[PDB]
Amino acid sequence: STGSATTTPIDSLDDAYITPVQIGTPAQTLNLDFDTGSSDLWVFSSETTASEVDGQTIYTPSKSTTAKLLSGATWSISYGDGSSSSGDVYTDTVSVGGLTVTGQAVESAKKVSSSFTEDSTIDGLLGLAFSTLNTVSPTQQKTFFDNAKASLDSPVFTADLGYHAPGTYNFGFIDTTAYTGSITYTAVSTKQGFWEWTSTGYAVGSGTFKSTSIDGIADTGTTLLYLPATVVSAYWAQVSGAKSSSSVGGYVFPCSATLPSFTFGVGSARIVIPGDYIDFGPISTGSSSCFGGIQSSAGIGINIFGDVALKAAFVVFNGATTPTLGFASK
Repeated sequence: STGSATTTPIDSLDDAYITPVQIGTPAQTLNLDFDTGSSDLWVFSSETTASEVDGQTIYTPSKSTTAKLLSGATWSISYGDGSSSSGDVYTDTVSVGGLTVTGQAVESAKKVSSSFTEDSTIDGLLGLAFSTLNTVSPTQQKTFFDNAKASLDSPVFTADLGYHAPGTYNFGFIDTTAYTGSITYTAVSTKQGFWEWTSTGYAVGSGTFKSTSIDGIADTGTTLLYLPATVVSAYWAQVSGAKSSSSVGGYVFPCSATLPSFTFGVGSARIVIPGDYIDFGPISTGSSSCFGGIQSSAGIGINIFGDVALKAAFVVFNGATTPTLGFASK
């Protein structure tokens, strides 16, 4: 089997991407944030505290003939950005782009933090990291991909995120028309439960490539590119007037700037992030200070190849017995 679903930016900045997901019988379609940095499929629901719902579409398990309470199971998750959610668990039928999993754990939120409430466009998350990170207790549950894997034509999914435009998540096949050149594969460590890999270096604009190992995670659920302070300083030093602002919470730059590109290495291959992908616009409405899309990972504890990086590539998440990651230009 295979599946193919379009993923759409939630706003004009590509802050996140939503993908429609069919849950239950008859189908209830919710727009979920596919997150390769976590491993829970959770949704706004009829059980979510009413004051914490503001415009989201909810899953109502009592209206699904295939929903079953997973008795005694609870979940609770905290994300790197400080947001969180928790609740109980149902199993139900879940389909993405024509690919169906029966008995998928659907984690129903009883509580969500303010960031989730305030984002009316995201109805929940669909985790695509390794199932070892799943938070369901006392019986850990499998991700949608893990459940689907054996049925897939090939044990892979691909992320093809757009810049200010829709893109695609495919399951079970590699669309050879969706990228240019060849795909370069690189080793993955699953030791922390992430799609963790080592970039071979970077360049800023038309500058020389610096060969240096940068360990980090491929994370579709993180907006920006978070890299070591040395690398980030080298980038922003090429933008007149750019500075790190503790009050704003990272590097800012004059909105009048033309940003240089940023290149990262994948083995001997190179992925180029155009300068425009690094512009996250005014820090507040009307401001001439703009927020940068490359930020320091210092104090996160891990480097994160978030959407800024991933949307410059066609990315293969290869879930074979020994997982690997592939990157191609597009």
